[PDB]
Amino acid sequence: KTLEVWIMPNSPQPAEDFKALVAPFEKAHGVEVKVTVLDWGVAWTKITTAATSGVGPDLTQLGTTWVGAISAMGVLEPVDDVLEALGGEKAYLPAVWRTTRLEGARQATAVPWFSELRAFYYRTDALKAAGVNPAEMFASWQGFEAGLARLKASSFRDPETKAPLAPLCTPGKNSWDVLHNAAPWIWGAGGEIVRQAGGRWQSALNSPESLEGLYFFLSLAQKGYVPAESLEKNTAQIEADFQAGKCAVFASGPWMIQRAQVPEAKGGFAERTAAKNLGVAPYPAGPKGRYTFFGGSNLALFNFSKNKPLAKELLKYLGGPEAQVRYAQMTGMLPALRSAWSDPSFQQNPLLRTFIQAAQFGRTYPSLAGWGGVENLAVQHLGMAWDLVAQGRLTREALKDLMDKASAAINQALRHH
Amino acid sequence: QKTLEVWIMPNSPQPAEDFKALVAPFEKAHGVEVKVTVLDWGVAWTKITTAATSGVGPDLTQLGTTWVGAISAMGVLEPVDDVLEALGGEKAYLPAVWRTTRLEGARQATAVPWFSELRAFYYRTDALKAAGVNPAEMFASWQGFEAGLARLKASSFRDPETKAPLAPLCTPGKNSWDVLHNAAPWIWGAGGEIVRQAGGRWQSALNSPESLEGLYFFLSLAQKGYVPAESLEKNTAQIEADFQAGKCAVFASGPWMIQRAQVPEAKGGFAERTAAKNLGVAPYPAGPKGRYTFFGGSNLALFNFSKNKPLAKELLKYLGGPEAQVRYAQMTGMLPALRSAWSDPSFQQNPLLRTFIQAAQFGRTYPSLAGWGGVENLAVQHLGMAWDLVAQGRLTREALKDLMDKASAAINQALRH
Ligand SMILES: OC[C@@H]1O[C@H](O)[C@H](O)[C@H](O)[C@@H]1O[C@@H]1O[C@H](CO)[C@@H](O[C@@H]2O[C@H](CO)[C@@H](O)[C@H](O)[C@H]2O)[C@H](O)[C@H]1O
Ligand SMILES: OC[C@H]1O[C@@H](O[C@H]2[C@H](O)[C@@H](O)[C@H](O[C@H]3[C@H](O)[C@@H](O)[C@@H](O)O[C@@H]3CO)O[C@@H]2CO)[C@H](O)[C@@H](O)[C@@H]1O
Ligand SMILES: [Cl-]
Ligand SMILES: [Cl-]
Ligand SMILES: [Cl-]
Ligand code: NA
Ligand code: NA
Repeated sequence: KTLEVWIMPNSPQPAEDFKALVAPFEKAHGVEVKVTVLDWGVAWTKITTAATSGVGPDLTQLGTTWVGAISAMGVLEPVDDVLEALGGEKAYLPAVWRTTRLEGARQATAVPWFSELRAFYYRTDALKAAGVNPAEMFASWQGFEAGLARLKASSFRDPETKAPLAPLCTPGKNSWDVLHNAAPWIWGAGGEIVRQAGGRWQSALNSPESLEGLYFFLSLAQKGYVPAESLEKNTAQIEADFQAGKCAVFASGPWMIQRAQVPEAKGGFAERTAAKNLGVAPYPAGPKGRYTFFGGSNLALFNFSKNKPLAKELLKYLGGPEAQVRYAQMTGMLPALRSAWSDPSFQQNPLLRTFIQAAQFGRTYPSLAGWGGVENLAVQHLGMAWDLVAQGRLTREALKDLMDKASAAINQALRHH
Repeated sequence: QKTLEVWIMPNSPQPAEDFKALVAPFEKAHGVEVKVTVLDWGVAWTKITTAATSGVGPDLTQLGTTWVGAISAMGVLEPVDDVLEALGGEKAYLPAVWRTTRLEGARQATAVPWFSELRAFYYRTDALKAAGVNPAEMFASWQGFEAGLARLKASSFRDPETKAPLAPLCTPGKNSWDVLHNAAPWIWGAGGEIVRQAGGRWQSALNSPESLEGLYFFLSLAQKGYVPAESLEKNTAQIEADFQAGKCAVFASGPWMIQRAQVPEAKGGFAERTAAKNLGVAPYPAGPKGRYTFFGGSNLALFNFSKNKPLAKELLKYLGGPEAQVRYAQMTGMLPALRSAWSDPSFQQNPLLRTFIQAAQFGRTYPSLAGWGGVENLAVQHLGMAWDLVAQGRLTREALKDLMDKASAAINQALRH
């Protein structure tokens, strides 16, 4: 008797780590859990195709921002019973509890698996040589720009590369992170990705404060703090650039702390200079508030599964205290189950404590039926904003026109695919 | 106790597991554990160059054929003339494959051929039949190719699973090395080239009249609405996933997709999908100056800082030899690099693969130059910006020329470095 699970690359050896996580469940129940790893860039295509075709795994990993969109298609088995078995609404942060369902829905369609939120990694060696105080650089937008300017002027060279470091690396194309990396600047300026306007969600990417935030962020590339090359790269490539010692600063989740402690052979970067000179700081406060992206992933059961009782036992296992701590140790993500955040393993990790204590500023998108389509279009149009910088064509007016077109396309996507 | 570390790219549906099965017989004969690390193609250049500059990495790495010169020129690869001699020397290989064993003009081979691949068009047999397109006409010539795309665009055919129309052609517009490899046959078919020898040096020819004429024809297919806007922000993996999901009638790929079509989703294929039961292959059409396709593959290279060179060379002889050659080509859907391994029935009896074997007559490679990794990164970056001109409605002959002038200045720095 057999289960199929789809996962995304959450750990350095994703399939191997997942098989080690579930080995105790397989021995307790005498069942094989098969796992298939889907890269984040293809995960939306494969999960939507399973949903429309009626053919797929028993369980899939679902990014928190996609839970509503797949739930709206009527293909997910309700999992209120599993959530109750794990201690109900009180066993979770309210933010995590909202990701268990499409907004407004009666029944939970996803079990919280892990949480993640964004902050700035920085080269402790690079900022000290530039004379940049991290606490000041990451406190405000003025501090953040002032720090990048000192990093740009610095004569510091990576000991291994013997070359200067880009002050800031950020992916300009492909990745969902093109949206998640823009969102804190939009939010900090008092903007948002979407707003409710008389019963209906619509794009707010072209609101005055959304344009102010987005323009500040884009203007960092325009000022030469982000290298032109970075504007054509995706998250994986920017990550690799940081590990290789080529960027002083970059935004990521808590998984990089875990990657920093594991050799290249096992998918980490423990051998690199960047791993030995690693700091973390939260997103700076904008003029209207202080925000970072908060998300993570849940687990969802397809209602066409031929193994629903067994699949629910797997959900209860993976969502429960033991598996929560073990998978968070293997991945460097945060447990989704509130109680596991206290575990000593997490408490005593200095860089991880910075992530945990930055949760205070965590914000996520509303859980809407349109949302996978919104992320695809957002990533495409923000990709074109980064192009305006690459081309030396970034003005207030060209960004406004571009986000008007993004907003028209997003409004379509909130209505239908 | 004896250990080897090997870096590979994702050549097969379950890359690490397939490689471990490939090397099991070697591990049992020699009492050695081979550890494999899988590097996505998008980060492979950064990781391999960082291993080269730092002097820390694996014993063996997979190297794309087009990178063998570039890593060799960094002084970091072990000569492997002894291994190539043991596998039968120059006569055991196609001349095009033998040129990928070394930096142009080098006395010593620095890589062992592992597998070969070349590009052709997959097409939906059902979509072309419904549109009234004769594949022999569509894939004969540039005019026939555009005429076929026009019928596909007009067709009222809908995918049985998606219930939606198919884009006539999908092609990746960003990130992937394939952005270059996909443009090369149009450049070559117009009588252009990526580089040329002038003043006793290699330089960009991407801004020659014929190179611009082939690139312009290619980009004009998106301008004419035969390629969806969405595709122009996607990488290879996402375009492949779109084809498997039933969203594209035509796309350019290698022979590995034949293998993926025969394996369920759970094992990394698409056997469940309509496209898998409606799969045709046709060669690149002849351009005005003749018929060309991209011919590449991957070789295996030994870092000259390896602590295990005798044992690593025994693994190279194994992986390069007749048994392992057929086995890995069966598991990946590539072609063996060793000419003699082409006789196996897995290749000779495969009717879609016959189309690739026949396309090898028109196969063309890039010169094995110092600096080629830089050329590909810069080509992909600038060709990414050419696809952006289409997305922005700014594609003109003079805008393409100005952009390829910028590409050519950047490329010439990389070839001189
Ligand atoms: O994401 C990997 C892709 O997924 C498919 O299902 C297959 O696994 C396949 O490997 C595919 O990626 C493309 O694979 C080809 C062949 O390995 C790559 O082509 C090589 O590119 C190198 C770098 O430019 C060249 O040196 C070499 O000659 C080519 O064979 C291509 O880059 C992948 O995107
Ligand atoms: O928007 C979809 C989904 O995104 C989730 O974040 C993902 C990012 O999309 C992804 O790019 C990032 O990828 C890294 C991976 O987890 C690590 O193993 C790393 O080493 O490799 C990848 C980068 O190359 O992961 C995050 C976290 O899973 C959001 O969490 C989610 O809310 C949202 O729905
Ligand atoms: Cl929002
Ligand atoms: Cl694997
Ligand atoms: Cl060429
Ligand atoms: Na693995
Ligand atoms: Na699919």
